[PDB]
Amino acid sequence: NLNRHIRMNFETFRSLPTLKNSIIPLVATSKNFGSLCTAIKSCSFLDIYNKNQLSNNLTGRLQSLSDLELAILISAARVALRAKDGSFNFNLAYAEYEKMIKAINS
Amino acid sequence: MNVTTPEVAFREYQTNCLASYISADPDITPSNLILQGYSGTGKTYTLKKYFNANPNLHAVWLEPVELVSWKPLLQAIARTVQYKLKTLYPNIPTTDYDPLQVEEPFLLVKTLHNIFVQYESLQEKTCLFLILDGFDSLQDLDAALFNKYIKLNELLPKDSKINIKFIYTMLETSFLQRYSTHCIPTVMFPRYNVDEVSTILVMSRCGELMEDSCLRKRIIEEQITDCTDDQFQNVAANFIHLIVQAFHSYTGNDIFALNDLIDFKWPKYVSRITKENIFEPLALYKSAIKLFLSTDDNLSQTYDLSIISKYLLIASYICSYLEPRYDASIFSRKTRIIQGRAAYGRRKKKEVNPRYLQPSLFAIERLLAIFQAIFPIQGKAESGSLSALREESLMKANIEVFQNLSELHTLKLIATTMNKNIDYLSPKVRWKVNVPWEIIKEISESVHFNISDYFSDIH
Amino acid sequence: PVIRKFTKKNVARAKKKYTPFSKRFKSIAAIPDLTSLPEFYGNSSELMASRFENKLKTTQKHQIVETIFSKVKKQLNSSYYLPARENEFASIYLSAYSAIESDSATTIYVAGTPGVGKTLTVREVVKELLSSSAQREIPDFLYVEINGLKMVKPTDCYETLWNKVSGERLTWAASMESLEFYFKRVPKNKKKTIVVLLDELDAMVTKSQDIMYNFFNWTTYENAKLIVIAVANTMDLPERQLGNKITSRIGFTRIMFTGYTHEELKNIIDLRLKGLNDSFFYVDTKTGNAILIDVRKVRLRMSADAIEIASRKVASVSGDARRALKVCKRAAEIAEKHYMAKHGYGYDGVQTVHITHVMKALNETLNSHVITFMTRLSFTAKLFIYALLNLMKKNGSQEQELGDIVDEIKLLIEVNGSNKFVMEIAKTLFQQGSDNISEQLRIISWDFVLNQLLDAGILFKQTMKNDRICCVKLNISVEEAKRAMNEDETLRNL
Ligand SMILES: Nc1ncnc2c1ncn2[C@@H]1O[C@H](COP(=O)(O)OP(=O)(O)OP(=O)(O)O)[C@@H](O)[C@H]1O
Ligand SMILES: Nc1ncnc2c1ncn2[C@@H]1O[C@H](COP(=O)(O)OP(=O)(O)OP(=O)(O)O)[C@@H](O)[C@H]1O
Ligand SMILES: [Mg+2]
Ligand SMILES: [Mg+2]
Repeated sequence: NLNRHIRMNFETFRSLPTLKNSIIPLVATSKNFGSLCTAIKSCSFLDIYNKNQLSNNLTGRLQSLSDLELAILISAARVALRAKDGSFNFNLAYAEYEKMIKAINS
Repeated sequence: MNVTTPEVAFREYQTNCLASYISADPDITPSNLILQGYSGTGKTYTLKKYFNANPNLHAVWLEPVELVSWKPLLQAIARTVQYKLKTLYPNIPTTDYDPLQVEEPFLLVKTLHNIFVQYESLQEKTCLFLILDGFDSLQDLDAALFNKYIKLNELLPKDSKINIKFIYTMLETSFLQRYSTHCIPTVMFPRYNVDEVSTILVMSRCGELMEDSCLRKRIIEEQITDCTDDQFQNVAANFIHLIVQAFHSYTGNDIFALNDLIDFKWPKYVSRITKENIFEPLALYKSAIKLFLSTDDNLSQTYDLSIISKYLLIASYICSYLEPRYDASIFSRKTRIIQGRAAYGRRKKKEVNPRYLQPSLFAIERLLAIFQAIFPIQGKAESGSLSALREESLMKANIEVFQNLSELHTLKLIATTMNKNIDYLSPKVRWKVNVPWEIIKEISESVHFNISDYFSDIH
Repeated sequence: PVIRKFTKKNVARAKKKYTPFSKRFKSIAAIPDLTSLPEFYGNSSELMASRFENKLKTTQKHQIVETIFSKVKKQLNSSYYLPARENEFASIYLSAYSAIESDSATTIYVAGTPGVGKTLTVREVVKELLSSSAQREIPDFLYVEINGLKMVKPTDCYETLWNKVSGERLTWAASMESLEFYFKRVPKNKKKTIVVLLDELDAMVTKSQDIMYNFFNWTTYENAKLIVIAVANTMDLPERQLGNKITSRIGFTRIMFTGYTHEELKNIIDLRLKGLNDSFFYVDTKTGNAILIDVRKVRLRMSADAIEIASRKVASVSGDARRALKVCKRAAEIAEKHYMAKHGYGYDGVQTVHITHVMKALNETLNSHVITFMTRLSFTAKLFIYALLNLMKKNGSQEQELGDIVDEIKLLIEVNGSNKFVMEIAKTLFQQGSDNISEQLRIISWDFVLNQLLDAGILFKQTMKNDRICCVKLNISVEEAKRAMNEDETLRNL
C-alpha cells in the first residue's frame, strides 16, 4: 500500500512535503513496536487519515442536514433550471416547496 | 514524552492527533499547525481541556473577535509576551519595553529580539504557544494575512533561548482551501450528529439546569414531598429528549441555539409539571406541547401612530405591485359625462402572484392620486341648500401629509434609491418601499380597511 | 489630562534649518565672498568619504585558488580608453569648452538606450575636462552628480545641492528659494560656474515636472552662469512635459546615442583585452594558476570567429555592450568550469574557447525554460489547456468561463471511454480506488493546478466570488499550447 501511495503522490500532486505531512501522523501516534508493524503493514489507518482529511469539504456537509434544507434546495434548483440565469429568491423557493408538498400529499 | 491524555467522550481522534503533535520539547512539535473546526464543536473548550491535562505546558490567549485590524493584534501580542515572560520568571531582570511602541510586524520582531537578547542567560531552551481564536472572523480581513504570521519562526534567529508557536481556528474552510499549498498540519472536528449532540448536552447542561433556581421553585410551589435527584435527572433528560425530537429538524446538530431556546422556554414547562405529570410524563408533554409546536420567540396592537401614516403606507404597496394600466377599472368611481371608453382590464390571469417578486418603481403623483381615491370618507355633509355647495368633501394636498411622508424616509419604511448626499427633490428620482406582505396586512384589519381582494384574484 | 487623538513617536525629525541664506546678512553690502570661505564649495566632504573605509576590513587568507579566465573576465569588465565613439566627444567637448570660454548659460540634452555607453562617454568627457581644469588656464568649476533614482523624493535635489555647495541643511522649500537668491540676485564677479548632470528623468518628475520646470527656469539667466545637461530615453520629453512655447524659447540642443555597430563592439571589447590577448603563461602543476610573462609554459587564446558571431547577433537588435560582455564572460565561465571538471582538483599546452561554447553561452538567454517545464508537467494541466483549446476551436470566443471549461473537460473525458491512458487513470482520481469515500463533484488537485498556473502567469482570473461564472483567460498562445499538447503520445491521438 505504501508503494501504491508513492504512485498516488506521483500522479496526483508531485510534491513531497504534503507526503511528509501525511506520513508524520503515523509515527506520531505510533506507541509500541507491534502496533507500528501492523499499522505500517495494513496501512489501514491511512484510510482514516484520508477519510478525515478532506471529509467536510463538499459531501459530508450535505450529508449532515435536515430534510427541510433538501426540500428548499430542490425548490431553488428546479426554478433555477427553469430560469435564464438561475436566479432565485426566498418566496419563489417557498412557492415551489409548497407545490412539491401538495403533489406529494395528492 | 509522558502526556496525560484527556479522556474525552467524542474528540479522542483529535486528542490523539494533538497529543502526538505537541509535547514539552519543541523538537518534536511542528513549525506551524492549525486546529480548524465549526461553531459548537467546542474546539476552544477542548484546547483548554488538553491544557488542563498538561499543566506544565503554557500558552498565551488572544481573542481577535473583539479586535478589528492588524495593529491591535500587534500591541496585544507585544503586551502579552513580555507580561507572561516576567510573570513566569520573577527573578529575571528586565527593561520592560512599551507594548504600544509596536506599530508594525518589523517593530514587533525587533522588540521580541530585544526581549530574547535580554533573556539570553536561560538554562534550557523553551518554546511557548500562541492562540488567535477566530482569526478568520476579523471585520476587515483581507487575503494577505495568514502567510505573514506563518513567517514568524523564520526571521527569528535560531539561537533563541525562548521561541514561540502559533495556533488557529477557522469556520468556513473556503479561505483555508484558498491557502493549502504550503502543506500545513491540520486537525478537524466534523459537525456532530443526533446522539453525539444529545450526549454532549446531557453531560454539559445537565448540572447547569439541575442547580437552577426554577427546580426548587416548583418543588415547593407544588408542595409535594416525593422526589429524588435520580428522578429530577430523569425528568430533565426526557424533557431534553422531547426538545431534540421536536426541534432537530429546525436546527439539527447545533448547541448554542438549543441552549438559548431552553433558557427561554424551560420556565413555562416547569410551571406545568406536577405530581401526575411526573408520574406520567406523556400528558405533561401534551400539556406543554404548545411551545414545541410553535417557538413564537419574539414580541393585539402593533402601532400607536396617526391615521395618514397608517393609510398612506397602505397605498404604496399597491403602487408597486399593481400594473399602472390594470388599475383604472377598480380605482374609479366618477360618473362619465363626455364620450369616452374604458379598458378591458386584465384579460389574462397572471400565475406568479407578484408578492414573490421584487417590486417596481413609480413617481409620487401616482401615490397622490391613488391615496386620494382610497382615502376614507370625511367632511360630513348634510344635503342642505349650501352644505355641499362649497364643502368639497375630499382631502387635498395639505402640508401635514408632506411632513409625515418626509418622516417615513427617516423611518426607512419608504425606500428611495440609496444615495449618500440624498436629494428628496429631483425629477429623476425613483421611489419604492421595503416592507413584506405581513406589514401591510397587519394594518388592514386593525383599521377596518380591505385591500386583500385586489390581490387575491389574479393568482 | 489632555489625550492626544493620535500619536507619532517613531518619527525621525531631520535637524535642518528653515531660514534661507538671504536672511543672515540683511544687506547687499553685508554679504562676504563665498570663494573666500572654507565651508563653501565642498571642502569638508572628504572626511566623510574617508571615514567609513575601515568598517569592512579583514585579513583572512587560506589556500587561495586562482584560475586562467578570471583575469580576462576582469580585463573585460565594465569598470574601466575608447576610440569607437569619438565624434560626439569632439563635438560636445568643443561645445563645452566654447561655453566655458564664453561664460554663458548654455543648455544641452542627450538620451539613448541603456547600453549605448552614454554615461561612460560623458564621464570620460568630463574627466578630460577635469584634466583641462588641471591646465590652470580655464576658470575652475565644480561638478554635481544628480541620481534621482538613488534619491527618494524628487524635491531633495535642492536640499542636496545646498548641502553640497555649502554644507548647510534645509528643506526643499527654503533651499530652492535661497538658490534662486544665490543665482539671479548674486553678481558674477565672485560666483562660481557649476556643471550638473541629470540622469533618467523619466521617473523623477512623474507628477507634474514642477522640479524640472524650476530647473529650466534657473537655466534662463544672463547674470548667472551654469552648464546644464540631462539624460533620458525618450526624445519628446522637453516639448511633451513643458509644451512647445517654453522649449522653443529656451532654444537648447538635442542629441541621442544609438546602438554601436558590430565592428566597433568587437574592436572595443578586444581593446579591453589586448593586454592579455594571445598571451603565454607559466602554469603550476597542481592549482593551475596562470602567471604571465614543476611548471609549464602554455598559450592562451579565444575564438575570434566567436567574437565575430557574438557581436554580429547582438549588434542587430540593440547594441548593448553589457550584453556582449556578459556573453563573453559566461562563455569563459562555462569553458573554465568544464576544464576544471575534466581534472577534478577539489576545493579547500594550448587553451582556447570555441565558437560552439560562445554560442552556447549566447543562445541560452533566448532559449526559454518555460517550454520544457510546461512539457514536463503532470497530465492534468496539459489536459486542461487542451480542453481550453477545444473550446476555442468550437466557439472562437477568446474567453471561457469556469463552468463551461469544466463541462468541456467532463465531455472530453467521457467521450474517450476507450483510450488506454484515460482508462488507466480513471478510478484513482475521484475517490481514490477504494470504498468508504464518497464521490466529489470536482477532481482532486484541480484547485492546486489552478493556483499553480495562476502563479505561473499562463492563467488569468477575474475578481469574482462565484466558482462557476468566473471568467478565465489564457495568456500565451494556442499554437504553443499545441506544441505542448502533441508531444504527449496519448494527447496526439485524441
Ligand atoms: N466533546 C465535548 N465535551 C464537552 N463539551 C463540548 C464538547 N464539544 C463541544 N462542547 C461544548 O461546545 C461548546 C462550544 O462553545 P465554544 O465557545 O467552545 O465554541 P466553538 O465551537 O469553539 O466555536 P467558535 O470558535 O465559532 O466560537 C463548548 O462550550 C463546550 O461546552
Ligand atoms: N565604447 C565603449 N567602450 C567601453 N565600454 C563601453 C562602450 N560602450 C559601452 N560600454 C560598456 O557598456 C556599459 C553600458 O553602460 P552605460 O554607460 O551605457 O549605462 P547607462 O545607459 O547609463 O545605464 P542605465 O540605463 O542602466 O542607467 C558601460 O558601462 C561600458 O561597460
Ligand atoms: Mg468557539
Ligand atoms: Mg546610467
